[PDB]
Amino acid sequence: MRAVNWNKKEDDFSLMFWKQNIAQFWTEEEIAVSSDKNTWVQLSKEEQIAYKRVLGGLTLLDTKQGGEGMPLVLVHLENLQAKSVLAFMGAMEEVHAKSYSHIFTTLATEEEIDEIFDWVDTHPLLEKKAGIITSYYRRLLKPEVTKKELYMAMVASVFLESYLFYSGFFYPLYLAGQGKLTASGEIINLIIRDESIHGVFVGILAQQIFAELSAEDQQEVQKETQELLMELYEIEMAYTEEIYTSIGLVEDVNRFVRYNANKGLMNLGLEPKFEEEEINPIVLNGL
Amino acid sequence: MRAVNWNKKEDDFSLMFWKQNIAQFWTEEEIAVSSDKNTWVQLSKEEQIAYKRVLGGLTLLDTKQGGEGMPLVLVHLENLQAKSVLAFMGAMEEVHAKSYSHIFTTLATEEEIDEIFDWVDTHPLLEKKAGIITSYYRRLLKPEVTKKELYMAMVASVFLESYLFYSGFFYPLYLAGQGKLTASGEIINLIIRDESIHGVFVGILAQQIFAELSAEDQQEVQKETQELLMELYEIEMAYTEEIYTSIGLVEDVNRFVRYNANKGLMNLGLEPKFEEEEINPIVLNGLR
Ligand SMILES: [Fe+3]
Ligand SMILES: [Fe+3]
Ligand SMILES: [Fe+3]
Ligand SMILES: [Fe+3]
Repeated sequence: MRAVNWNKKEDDFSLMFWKQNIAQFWTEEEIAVSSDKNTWVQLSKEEQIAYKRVLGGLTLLDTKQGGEGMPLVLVHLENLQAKSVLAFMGAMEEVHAKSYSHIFTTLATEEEIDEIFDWVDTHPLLEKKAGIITSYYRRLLKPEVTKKELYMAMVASVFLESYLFYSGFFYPLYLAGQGKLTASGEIINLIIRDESIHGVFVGILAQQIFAELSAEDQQEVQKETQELLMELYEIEMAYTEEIYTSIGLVEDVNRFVRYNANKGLMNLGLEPKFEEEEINPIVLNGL
Repeated sequence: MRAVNWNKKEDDFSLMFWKQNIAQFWTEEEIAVSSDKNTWVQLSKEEQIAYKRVLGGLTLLDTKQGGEGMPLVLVHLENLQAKSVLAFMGAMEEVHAKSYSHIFTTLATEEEIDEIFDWVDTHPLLEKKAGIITSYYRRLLKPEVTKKELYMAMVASVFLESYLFYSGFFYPLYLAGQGKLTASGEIINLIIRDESIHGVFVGILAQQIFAELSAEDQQEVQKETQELLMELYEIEMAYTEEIYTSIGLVEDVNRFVRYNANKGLMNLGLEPKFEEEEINPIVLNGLR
């Protein structure tokens, strides 16, 4: 049985991603967010509700990525150096998830926080979208998986980390770009700096597996990938309407969702499927 | 579907373990090992071989703990705060495994290193030992597990974390306790500082599951636990004989194995099974 041997490379990229993930290590104690209360009170009830809801959704996605997506993909990888990188990424997803609780502690009472999480648990679109992604992960709960099964779990993972988080990240960035909740925005930027490299790395691994598939299996997962992209897109458009109609941002968020879907496709080595639009300039200022 | 909510505790210990694991964070670039060359060359050929073999075995165990043990135990936990801790622990196992490569780069040529890893891969006792532990983890590759299956995977994990590593950790500590390979010894001490808290934490989780089992299931896993302890003990005694006979340390290491088996049992809330024997005094100095 093999032990990981970093003195013989298993691929051309795991070491650089290992070093970059480590170099980016952080925890929430590093960013105090009490100073955000001054701008929090300037928001309306509807703005505060939208913010709390989106962060709740992000927390759910990170919970599933650290607790199901990274563990189950990594268990079935044969490359021990790449597996090492995924294990570190999974730990960072738990740091990300916990960092949302650090923000909530400053912005909400204990009762308001347990309302957020009750709303998350019972929410039908979050249940549907998380269920679609984790169905691919839960297919890996068996002793031997096919490469198609592993590939599709990697596709689901890239779509979560490069695409599905963005209908939520939009709002903290948009507010930070307007000088509101800027300490929380710094946390979100640290999360995004990690997520960006997560989706690239998993996308590299997915492209490697794809090239190992038979032609018949390639055709199958190519079609399933495009269907999944658009199945998730329909749900995201329903989610954005629900979260953002009250604050007049639906179409803006939808543009941002499309921009990030294209990035997720590119991370998989696939062509964009939505028209190229430039990033909202307020969001850009928040980045 | 539930998201982790750290503003409502799911238990009385996950937050403290989370904070401690994070406070202990380290990577292999923090400890330069070049200066160990001056004592490395003073070791005999037999001593150098034993060191390299033990570190190769340790690498294998961490490789399996980070890549199977932590992921498969955590995926089936219902407690999202405890799952978070296990995910961080699994990442640290990868740091541990990689740190052995950093030591090897100083102590061995490229060809000698690839020989270490070939000896690990084809080694029958390492294969048997790791296979026994990972069989409990691989049982969890299914959508629905029983609490007996999850409990026994946690037992296997504690036995890896608190017991099986010690036939290998003995020798780096023994040399460091004599002023030899002290930089590598510092790394091993950082690893042990993590491993100790890993085994304590998983042992707490195992005790919680155990209390939910029926009395019949409790007596079944108690029997499996005692048998597994001794199945691993027989293999460890063969392993210590193979590794340490050339350098006269077999009985010392066996005493250390028994001491750490007792620690593993106590991490699970169980009584010791080996007579109390104080730790080798030089090993204790390598831990100081
Ligand atoms: Fe994340
Ligand atoms: Fe991520
Ligand atoms: Fe370890
Ligand atoms: Fe450990």
